[PDB]
Amino acid sequence: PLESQYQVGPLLGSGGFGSVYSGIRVSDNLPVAIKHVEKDRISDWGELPNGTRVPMEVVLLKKVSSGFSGVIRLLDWFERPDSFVLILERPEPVQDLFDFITERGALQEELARSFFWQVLEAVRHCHNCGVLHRDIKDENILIDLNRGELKLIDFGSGALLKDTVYTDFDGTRVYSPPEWIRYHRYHGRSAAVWSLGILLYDMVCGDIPFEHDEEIIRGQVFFRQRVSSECQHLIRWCLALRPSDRPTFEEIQNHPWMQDVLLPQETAEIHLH
Ligand SMILES: c1ccc(Nc2c[nH]c3ncccc23)cc1
Repeated sequence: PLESQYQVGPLLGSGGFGSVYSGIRVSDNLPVAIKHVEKDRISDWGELPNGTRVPMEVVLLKKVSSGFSGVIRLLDWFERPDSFVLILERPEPVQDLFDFITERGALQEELARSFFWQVLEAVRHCHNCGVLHRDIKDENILIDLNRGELKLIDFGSGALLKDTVYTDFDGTRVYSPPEWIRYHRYHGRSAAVWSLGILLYDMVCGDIPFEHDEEIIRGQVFFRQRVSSECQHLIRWCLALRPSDRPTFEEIQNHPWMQDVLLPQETAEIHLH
């Protein structure tokens, strides 16, 4: 019965993603996020199997919701005359990885390893579901502070996964691969692995490695913090200039630096509590 299934709390944030509100599902008191996007402001449109015109974001979110919990799940959506309203899961207490790094600086490698591992599992889930995120960065990762579990958010720059070339990109430039910069061409998986190398450097160094196009294209990685040789190796592998020189997800997860990861709860007990 209408939107009246939800009680609206404080605004959490607004930007290119729309305006996102804290809220509660009235029926079972479940914490939710309520995201409003103006129709006039949506660029990418898709279609539901049912045969309904929706934002591509809804299509992607629908394809990745299910048992696995590495992605923030879409629970419901509504169409208003001038906007779409999306009902998403809300961990509590929560902090996004960007704010976590801002507050705590470079992460100890054991913590970075646990977080990176969970991000890998989430991205693998997306790809298994036929979805490319295209905007993997610390701002799009939430930490369930109590369970030590990470969750991917914001599929508004996403696309269906395909094996052919992409020639369009609307994600974050400083996380985008040299092939995008030089040629306006990339393939989904190798571009994702590039963004994961930027994210891993970000975790262990406290900031992203590249600010300018020239630095991305040069691809030379300098460490500003003490970082193990194994971790540096993995980062530099993910950041190979030639897309085909980058590791697959299997290769990343089998890397020496990724061995003996902590469980989420263990991570929380050691690093978050
Ligand atoms: C696009 C889609 C969703 C979000 N935020 C959130 C979903 N769930 C949340 N829970 C806490 C804080 C923020 C969010 C941001 C951009």
